[PDB]
Amino acid sequence: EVQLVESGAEVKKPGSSVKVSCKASGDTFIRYSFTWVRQAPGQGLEWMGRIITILDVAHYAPHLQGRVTITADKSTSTVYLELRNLRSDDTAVYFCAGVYEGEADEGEYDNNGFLKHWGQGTLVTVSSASTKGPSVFPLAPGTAALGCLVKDYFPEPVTVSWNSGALTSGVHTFPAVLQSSGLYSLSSVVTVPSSSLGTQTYICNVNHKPSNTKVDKKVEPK
Amino acid sequence: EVVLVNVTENFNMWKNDMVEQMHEDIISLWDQSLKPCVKLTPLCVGAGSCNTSVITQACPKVSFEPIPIHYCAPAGFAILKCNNKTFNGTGPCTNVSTVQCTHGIRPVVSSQLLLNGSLAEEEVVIRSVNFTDNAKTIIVQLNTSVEINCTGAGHCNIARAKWNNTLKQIASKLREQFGNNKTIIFKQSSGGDPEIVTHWFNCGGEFFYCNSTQLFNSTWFNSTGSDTITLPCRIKQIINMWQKVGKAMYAPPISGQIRCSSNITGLLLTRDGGNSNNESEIFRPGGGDMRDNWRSELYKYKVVKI
Amino acid sequence: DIVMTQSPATLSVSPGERATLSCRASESVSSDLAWYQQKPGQAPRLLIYGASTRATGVPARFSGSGSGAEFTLTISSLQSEDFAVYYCQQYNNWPPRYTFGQGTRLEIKRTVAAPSVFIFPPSDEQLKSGTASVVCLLNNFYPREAKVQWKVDNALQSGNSQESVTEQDSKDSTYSLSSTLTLSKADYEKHKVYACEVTHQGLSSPVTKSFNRG
Amino acid sequence: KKVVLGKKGDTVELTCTASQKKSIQFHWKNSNQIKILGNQGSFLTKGPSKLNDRADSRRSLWDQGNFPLIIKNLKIEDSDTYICEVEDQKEEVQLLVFGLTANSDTHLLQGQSLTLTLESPPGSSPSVQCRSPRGKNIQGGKTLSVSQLELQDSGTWTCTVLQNQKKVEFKIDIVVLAFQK
Ligand SMILES: OC[C@H]1O[C@@](CO)(O[C@H]2O[C@H](CO)[C@@H](O)[C@H](O)[C@H]2O)[C@@H](O)[C@@H]1O
Ligand SMILES: *[C@@H]1O[C@H](CO)[C@@H](O)[C@H](O)[C@H]1NC(C)=O
Ligand SMILES: *[C@@H]1O[C@H](CO)[C@@H](O)[C@H](O)[C@H]1NC(C)=O
Ligand SMILES: *[C@@H]1O[C@H](CO)[C@@H](O)[C@H](O)[C@H]1NC(C)=O
Ligand SMILES: *[C@@H]1O[C@H](CO)[C@@H](O)[C@H](O)[C@H]1NC(C)=O
Ligand SMILES: *[C@@H]1O[C@H](CO)[C@@H](O)[C@H](O)[C@H]1NC(C)=O
Ligand SMILES: *[C@@H]1O[C@H](CO)[C@@H](O)[C@H](O)[C@H]1NC(C)=O
Ligand SMILES: *[C@@H]1O[C@H](CO)[C@@H](O)[C@H](O)[C@H]1NC(C)=O
Ligand SMILES: *[C@@H]1O[C@H](CO)[C@@H](O)[C@H](O)[C@H]1NC(C)=O
Ligand SMILES: *[C@@H]1O[C@H](CO)[C@@H](O)[C@H](O)[C@H]1NC(C)=O
Ligand SMILES: *[C@@H]1O[C@H](CO)[C@@H](O)[C@H](O)[C@H]1NC(C)=O
Ligand SMILES: *[C@@H]1O[C@H](CO)[C@@H](O)[C@H](O)[C@H]1NC(C)=O
Ligand SMILES: *[C@@H]1O[C@H](CO)[C@@H](O)[C@H](O)[C@H]1NC(C)=O
Ligand SMILES: *[C@@H]1O[C@H](CO)[C@@H](O)[C@H](O)[C@H]1NC(C)=O
Repeated sequence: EVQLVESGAEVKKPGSSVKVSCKASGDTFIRYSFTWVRQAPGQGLEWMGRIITILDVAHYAPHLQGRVTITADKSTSTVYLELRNLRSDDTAVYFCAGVYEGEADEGEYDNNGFLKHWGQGTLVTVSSASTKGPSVFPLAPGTAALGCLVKDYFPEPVTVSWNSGALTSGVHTFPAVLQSSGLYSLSSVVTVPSSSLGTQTYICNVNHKPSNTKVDKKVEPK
Repeated sequence: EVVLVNVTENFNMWKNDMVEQMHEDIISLWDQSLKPCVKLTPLCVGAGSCNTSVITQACPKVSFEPIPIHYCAPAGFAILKCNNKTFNGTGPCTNVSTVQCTHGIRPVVSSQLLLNGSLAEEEVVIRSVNFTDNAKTIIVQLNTSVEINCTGAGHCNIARAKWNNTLKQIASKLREQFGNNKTIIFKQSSGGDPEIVTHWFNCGGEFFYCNSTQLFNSTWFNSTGSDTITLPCRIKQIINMWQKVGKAMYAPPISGQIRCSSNITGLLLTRDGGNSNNESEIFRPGGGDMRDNWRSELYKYKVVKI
Repeated sequence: DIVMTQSPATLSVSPGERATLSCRASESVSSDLAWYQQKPGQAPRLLIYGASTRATGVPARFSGSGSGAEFTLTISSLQSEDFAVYYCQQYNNWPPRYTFGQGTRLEIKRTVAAPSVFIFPPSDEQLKSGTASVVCLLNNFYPREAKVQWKVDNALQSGNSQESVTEQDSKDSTYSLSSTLTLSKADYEKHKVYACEVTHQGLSSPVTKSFNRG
Repeated sequence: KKVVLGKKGDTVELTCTASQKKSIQFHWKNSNQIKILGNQGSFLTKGPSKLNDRADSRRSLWDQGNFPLIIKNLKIEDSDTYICEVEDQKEEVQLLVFGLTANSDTHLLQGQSLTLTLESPPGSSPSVQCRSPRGKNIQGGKTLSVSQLELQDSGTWTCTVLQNQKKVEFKIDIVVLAFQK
């Protein structure tokens, strides 16, 4: 059994290149083949290519040929994906995956095309936008609804809690939408008893790590 | 075909252009016949960086059954044949014939054991370009074939009594060559590539790697087992190329019933040698250069200008 | 280019009942077919390969069948943890040009629940920055299908709103939706009444929530 | 009379070049005619020598007429004369393997002694010169000793072994401890 740990999130301008990595631990590296698969937000899985590690030979998807290179470093048990000439539509989560092929060092090779072991995924955002933290505005309120609008940030992700983690029941933090400005926006809402307004205070905590930004917004009744 | 009365002709099986010709022909055969999914060949001609040539292609699972080849005279030449039943392959042949073509030769690619070939008509024969040189291969020609039955289920069988009788005959010929006071010892391959360390061959399109330790583990003319010998084998997908330096990858088997039986008609051996005034000789299975396979059949033929 | 097609796009199944998922190939892929499970935010998980072989750790209730160009994933009795997106993958060709279906989303089938609708006017802080976002919230409804229309002074709006929907709730199996109308401060102050109109199977008649600016 | 020096534990590459850029039959033997390694067509063979599991070639060079003998994890007893026989010609190379060790892997005190011992093959008579970080030079044959270490001798020592005109270099790290008065 191999564990696949990928490198961190990347943010790139269109036209740039990116190199993401995947450390394989726990078994014999050269008895595995490795594959890269990506997933655009809201979309399905797309096969990018696969490297036969023992042979050091990689094969790629046609629509990708030319600008993708998959390599493996046997000495550090690391697999690499390089994507060149990046386009905004290359924005996706990139997964490294792998499968046992048999005793490859003894010439046994099944050439398996399915994928048993998967990395945690690496977000690659390709956009003309520059990094910036969100503006957080109040959504003022038997049961009442209230919340925070988290607006105009880049890139993903942003994380939201209520009352520093003390409040989770009734909370809905919506997936972000991409605005025509190239910046993201989302809302987090929560429903509480209406008798709890004016006595119980509600603060939404917003964290945007890419911009090192943290904001707390007290949302008051009116 | 036509015996040449009162003609003496020199042969040299080790310098025979029919061997080279057959070699290039078998390489070509394998190109159109047994295609791998991937092949790698090195290219380090430059002053620095290497540049492995990689080819990926369709690799259909096909059967592979060697068919006899007949070599006839190439334009401008004639084929001469030595008729002496016990000819060592190098020297004057007093009984020589002209022939239209060679006999039918199955181009079996294998290491260690020569399969489906021609038997010696009289006694077992051993041939080397230099017996005194420990690095030169000894080609053994049996006078009785020994059956080897192999299966994709992971083993080959040989009758122990037949193999024992075979070794005794070979050892007798070896001590006649290296000294009648010598103990003759057979040991396993001392190492190298898998295709060379094991008895390597192809059966039903698949490449077999049979551990031959049990065939080569005996001592002869020293002092005063089980019915069948069972060799454990492996079918492999990643193969070192015999045609040139490189690697080829093939797809896994599709048949659950891969069976073949061959006749062992000869062997490729090497002698250990070295500075050891201990009266005993050690021989190990060898092979790998397929020109030696072709020589085992072509030793009696020669092409000449007419 | 082998195209993999899955049907249906969404499958709604009552807890503990059977689910059958379909995968078709545009040509024969023999038995070189794998099935994956993916939950939101996570990597895919291999369930079946070789068309019918369960991967290690996969419960017996998952079963793959078929060969050639038509395949089936069957889950004999849906557990809470089986609701997810399912993808099929072909790996028959050489040179490899492996492809995935576009997935089948398996969701929990429950009774109809009408949304509670809430409308939020823009904050004074945002109006100061020069823009106005009006938020319409549909909370805890089923099924996922809902229609939201923005009307400003009874003028049906288009091109100036964006929608977002939560994942199905792990406790009550409902969905929530937000619709956000965005206009400049200037355009915002040019109109009086701001309304969102909600159409849903759980409602007898379109529900409208509104406020007058100022 | 081509000589090559090697270090204990290192890898050495003994070269063999044919007249044409083509892969042909080659074989390496030692002085006692024991087969080390060679080829059979495009396959590698290894002989019954004591180098077996530490000997290799580089087949990516064969098509280029280069047939090297690579020996890894060198041992002193690997010292021998090696012969590459290729196209009826024999190219001979003498390998000498050396080892240098400090008499303690422990941290030494100021004023204490350091003794370096050279491991050499039978028959060889090498000269050794070593230099400490401060410039302290010692010379000798088999063993070299410094009577009293200075604090300034702490660090990498560089020792050069001279044999048959050729030289080989050893770096040895020596710790000499400081102390508060
Ligand atoms: O390489 C594109 C190729 O992949 C497929 C399915 O394997 O579609 C994938 O890529 C699309 C574009 O990125 C995604 O929208 C889709 O969700 C993903 O599966 C094929 O449709 C296409 O030929
Ligand atoms: C052939 O052999 C015979 C038999 O002795 C001999 O008389 C003759 O000289 C030889 N020469 C030819 C060409 O017949
Ligand atoms: C390596 O060989 C290929 C084969 O033609 C060639 O295209 C390439 O330029 C060579 N060198 C480099 C730059 O990798
Ligand atoms: C020469 O070989 C032939 C086989 O063609 C054989 O019949 C004959 O005995 C040999 N020559 C003589 C006269 O012995
Ligand atoms: C091969 O046999 C011939 C007799 O025809 C003999 O002259 C030669 O010496 C033999 N080969 C050897 C061992 O040199
Ligand atoms: C083979 O030929 C040699 C001479 O070349 C001859 O003396 C000998 O009798 C022949 N061998 C046999 C066994 O026929
Ligand atoms: C095979 O040759 C051996 C000598 O090597 C001999 O003793 C035996 O009689 C021969 N067997 C046959 C069947 O000719
Ligand atoms: C045969 O091999 C021996 C041992 O290596 C060698 O000394 C001799 O030169 C070789 N004979 C010929 C003719 O090459
Ligand atoms: C191999 O098979 C043949 C029949 O095909 C049989 O006659 C022979 O006894 C077998 N030999 C073995 C198992 O050694
Ligand atoms: C073959 O089998 C023998 C006996 O078990 C074993 O000692 C030897 O290492 C094997 N050789 C191989 C793996 O080629
Ligand atoms: C070789 O055979 C002998 C008996 O002839 C046996 O005792 C020994 O175990 C065998 N050794 C190997 C290498 O298998
Ligand atoms: C032949 O092999 C048998 C095993 O089948 C063995 O016991 C016997 O010693 C051998 N016979 C000899 C030494 O000629
Ligand atoms: C091998 O030779 C024996 C005896 O001549 C024969 O009966 C058998 O059919 C041959 N086997 C094969 C597979 O050619
Ligand atoms: C030898 O011939 C037999 C019978 O035709 C065949 O089954 C077998 O494949 C051949 N052996 C090899 C290695 O070609």
